[PDB]
This record gives sequence, C-alpha cells and structure tokens, in this order.
Amino acid sequence: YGTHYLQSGSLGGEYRVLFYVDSEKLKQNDFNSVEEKKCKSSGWHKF
Amino acid sequence: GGCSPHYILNTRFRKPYNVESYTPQTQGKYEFILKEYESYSDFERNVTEK
Ligand SMILES: *[C@@H]1O[C@H](CO)[C@@H](O[C@@H]2O[C@H](CO)[C@@H](O)[C@H](O)[C@H]2NC(C)=O)[C@H](O)[C@H]1NC(C)=O
Repeated sequence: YGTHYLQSGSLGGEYRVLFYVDSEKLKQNDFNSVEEKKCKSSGWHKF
Repeated sequence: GGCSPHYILNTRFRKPYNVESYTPQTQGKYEFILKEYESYSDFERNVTEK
C-alpha cells in the first residue's frame, strides 16, 4: 500500500515529447599531378 | 456477494471476490531510434613512361 495516501489532487493526462535529430555530412577530394620529360640530341658533321 | 458498482467508461463490471482491484491505469511509452551511417573511399592513379 506504500507510504502515503492522497489527501487531495487533480486528475487528468500528461503528454510529453522528446524528439532529436543529428545529421553530419563530409566530402573531401584530393588530386595530384606530376609531368616530367627529358630530351637530348648529339651529332656533328656524319654522326 | 460483492456487487459493488465498478465502472470502466459506461460498462459496469462485477469484480471477483479474489481480486482487490482491476483499474484502467492507462499509459503509453513510444520509443524510436534511427541510425544511418555511410562511408565511401576512392583511390586512383595514372602513370606513364616513354
Ligand atoms: C586516368 O585517365 C583517365 C583517362 O583520361 C581519366 O578518366 C578521364 O578523365 C577525364 C577528366 O576527368 C574525363 O573527361 C574522361 O571522360 C575520363 N575517361 C575515363 C575513361 O574515365 C582518369 O580520371 C585518370 N585517373 C587518374 C587518377 O589520373
């Protein structure tokens, strides 16, 4: 039977809402390009 | 015996001798959890010798 009895009070209804949203987005692009050449020429006059 | 008036809404009930109370203590708890996760990773190379 518990510890107390109700001497007075109100009756009715309780309505509660908790609603939570958490979005994260990440996009990352890394690009690297390397171009190298050598050229050489030798000759005299015939070679 | 018994035959004390017990009502729920307009419907009146006869309580069993054994039962101390049967009472409409209405309550409701909803719970919704949605977790979506994505990962993508891309790797390329292009390499040439002449
Ligand atoms: C490797 O080379 C290919 C071909 O050039 C690259 O794909 C091309 O990229 C260009 C520019 O983005 C587009 O216009 C072409 O339509 C693509 N063609 C094809 C078949 O994919 C590709 O991006 C290069 N990758 C690296 C890492 O250098």
